[PDB]
Amino acid sequence: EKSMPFIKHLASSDRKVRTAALNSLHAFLSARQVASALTTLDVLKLWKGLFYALWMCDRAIPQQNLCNELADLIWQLPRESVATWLRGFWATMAREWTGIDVLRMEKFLLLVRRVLGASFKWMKKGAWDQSKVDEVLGLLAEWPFSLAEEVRITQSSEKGGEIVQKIPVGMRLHVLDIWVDEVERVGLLNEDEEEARMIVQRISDMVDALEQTTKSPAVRTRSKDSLGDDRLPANR
Amino acid sequence: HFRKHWQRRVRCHFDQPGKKVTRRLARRAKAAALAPRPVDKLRPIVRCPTVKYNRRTRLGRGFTLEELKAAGIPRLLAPTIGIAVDHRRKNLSEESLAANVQRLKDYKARLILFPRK
Amino acid sequence: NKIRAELRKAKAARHHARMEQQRDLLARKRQDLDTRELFA
Amino acid sequence: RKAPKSDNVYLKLLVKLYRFLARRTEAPFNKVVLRRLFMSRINRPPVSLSRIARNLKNGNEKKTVVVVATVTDDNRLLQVPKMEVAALRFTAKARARIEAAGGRTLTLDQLALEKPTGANTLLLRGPKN
Amino acid sequence: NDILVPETLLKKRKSQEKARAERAAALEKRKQANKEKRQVI
Amino acid sequence: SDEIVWQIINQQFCAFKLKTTKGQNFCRNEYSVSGLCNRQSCPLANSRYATVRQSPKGTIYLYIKTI
Amino acid sequence: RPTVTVFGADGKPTGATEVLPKVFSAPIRPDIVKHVHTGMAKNKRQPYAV
Amino acid sequence: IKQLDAVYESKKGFFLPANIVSQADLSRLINSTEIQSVLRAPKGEARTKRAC
RNA sequence: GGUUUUGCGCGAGUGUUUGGGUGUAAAACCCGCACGCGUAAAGGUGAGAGCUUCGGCGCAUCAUCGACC
Ligand SMILES: [Zn+2]
Repeated sequence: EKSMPFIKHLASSDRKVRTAALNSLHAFLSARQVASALTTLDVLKLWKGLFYALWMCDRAIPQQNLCNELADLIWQLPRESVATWLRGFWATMAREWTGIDVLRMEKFLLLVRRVLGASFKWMKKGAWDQSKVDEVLGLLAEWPFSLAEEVRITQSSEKGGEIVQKIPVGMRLHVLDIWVDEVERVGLLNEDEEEARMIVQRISDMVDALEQTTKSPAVRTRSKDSLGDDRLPANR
Repeated sequence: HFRKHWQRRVRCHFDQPGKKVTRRLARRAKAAALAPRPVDKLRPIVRCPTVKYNRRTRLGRGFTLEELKAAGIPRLLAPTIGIAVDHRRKNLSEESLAANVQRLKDYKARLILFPRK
Repeated sequence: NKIRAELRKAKAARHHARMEQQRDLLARKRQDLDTRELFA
Repeated sequence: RKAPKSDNVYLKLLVKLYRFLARRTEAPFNKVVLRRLFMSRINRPPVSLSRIARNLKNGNEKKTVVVVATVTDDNRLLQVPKMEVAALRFTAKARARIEAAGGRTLTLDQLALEKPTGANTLLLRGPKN
Repeated sequence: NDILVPETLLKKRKSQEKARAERAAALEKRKQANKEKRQVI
Repeated sequence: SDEIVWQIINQQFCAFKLKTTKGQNFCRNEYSVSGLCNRQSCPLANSRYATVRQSPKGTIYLYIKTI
Repeated sequence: RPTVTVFGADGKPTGATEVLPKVFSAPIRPDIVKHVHTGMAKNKRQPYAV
Repeated sequence: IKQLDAVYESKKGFFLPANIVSQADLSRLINSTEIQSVLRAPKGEARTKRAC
């Protein structure tokens, strides 16, 4: 199996140890032969240690630069393994959504916005790569804006196990409040581009599906207000 | 049930931690005398009498004469090498006999004997 | 004596019933991303 | 009432949670769970795995079964269905048998986090005396 | 180096903004109903 | 676990607690903004906290604690 | 927290870390501790009478 | 610290107890996006002005 | 030694402390076989808390008719 000796140091109580381990994870992702062979089990180890990297970081401006540095890691990876990396992020942050306390939730809510902000930035090359389009939005249909309450991880065989991760409701309500802010930031809401109106529409149809088919009252009111914002092309 | 003088005949047990120390010191005092030998003698495997406890099995008092002769241990040597001997018990079945001459054969394998003088 | 026989057999069957229940509880009790292994 | 009889700090923590949910929500579910948190042990009888299974025998599956009591295991039940149980306490055999069947185990604070109004829940009570 | 607003604080400010416009609208609805009631009594 | 820490300090025992018969309780912790044992001004129960203290050289410092 | 740092003889961090065991994540129950400690402190006592 | 996992596993008749509360930070339970999205509007303030 | 109620642990099981092991030694920590108590040796209809895709499900408990020993 792969040698990953820096995950231990990402949980250290010293910042220079944690900084060195974060610089060491740049080298692991840069090695294109290993990075093209990252598995779902492999990325789940990385984002767990990356979770405790942000869990340990102390002050506000350190928290923002780390959130941005964890955001600009999608560009480091090859194209063959970008999909499983984002799978690791949404699965790890599903596992520990409730377990974050009220004071450390601020920097992890920023991490979801920065990662989802990086995903819409990645899908830029019709001036938008359609192969990248089905990957980001398809993974937005699996964890945040889903119709099932569980996501199945890995495949059932004699060599594989079983991981079933519930999507928490709180993750749904956060992506609902930040998704318009992120597509504005990278520039989907330019009304001239016909391709851009297509991408805004298909996620807008996706959340509208979550509106009519959910059972949580919390999702129902929060998704309606996300549709009703004035910046959207339909409500303008 | 306090019709008689239960005040004059009540016994407490504050020596319970102290008697345990004495009992463990008696086992250490005994093992100082019998330094390479085990403290307790070997005892046979027997079946409990009644219908309630027929399925259970416990340690008896001593080995039968037929058990000792089948194992190859002479009778007059067995008390001097740590084997308890019961003359009252009889075998009465081959299952009681075979379980104990296996136990004595297993004792001899694990036994190391030192010459007299 | 046929009466005193079956009180004794009832108590024996009650005791054997308890001992079989003790074994069955033992049989029933017999039937990498972890934190203690990742940060080891 | 005015105060829980319990001395568990975590049971006082749940009462603080469900005093807020009873006050700031129209849902009658939060009012009855708060009243059952104030109750004593003889007024919170345990619920076996068999009793939960026979209230799921109709189309009540895919509902979060919620019980303000301790869920116990029933050896007379041979097969356990898949179910999401939310309760105060789970016994060790009951927790393992729920998880082995593919089900799930919740605490009451996780229940209020997931469904604060008690949507799509199924309240059960244990047998009295 | 600007230290942006906490994410949970942003949800308060949007909830507070909707509450203020609701209170202002309910105040004007209450004022006009009181003016009509003084004429009718 | 800040609520659990408050339940041990308030109900059971705190080494910094001074109890008077005048109706108010006092906090003997040197890192307390007000010397009172209420929830909002406990340096122990509050994982994030601030206080102001004076050095004997005359300098006033702002002490910030983060979780 | 996953790990705890191990400190050297001089007081400086050695560089090795140990995983915190699950017993540090156990519930903290002051009512349970008080009840046990009350009866525990009685167990050393030595009898007195007149 | 290495032995602490082992000594608490070797205790027969006992397992590490399950808490009745998973998240003991009550401020996270109450001041969450999921709880605060569903609440009724506040019926009053902390201090109530004397009417008459 | 009975009994009622509250708190607490565990839960169809529960109880280490007669005793053994160990110890910084009347403390604390550990448990091999027994033993005490206990458990074992699914129906309809109508009310009914709660939920709800507003169509309906229906806890506990009560009542009424059934089922089986
Ligand atoms: Zn205090």
